[PDB]
Amino acid sequence: NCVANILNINEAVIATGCVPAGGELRIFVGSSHSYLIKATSSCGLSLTNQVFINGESVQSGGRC
Repeated sequence: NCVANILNINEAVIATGCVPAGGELRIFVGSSHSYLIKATSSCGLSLTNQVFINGESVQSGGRC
C-alpha cells in the first residue's frame, strides 16, 4: 500500500492518510477541508480531476 500526506504553503505536513494500491482516499486538511489522493501503480500520489489551493501539495508518507 501507499501513504498520502498533505502539506501547506510552507510544505509542512498538515494532513495525513492511507491509500490502497491503485486506489484513492480523501484526507482531511484544515479546520474544514479535504483532498482526494490517488495512488498509482508506482505509488504516485495525485489529485482526482481537482486542483490544489494555498500551495497545498501532496507527498508519499511511505508504506501503509
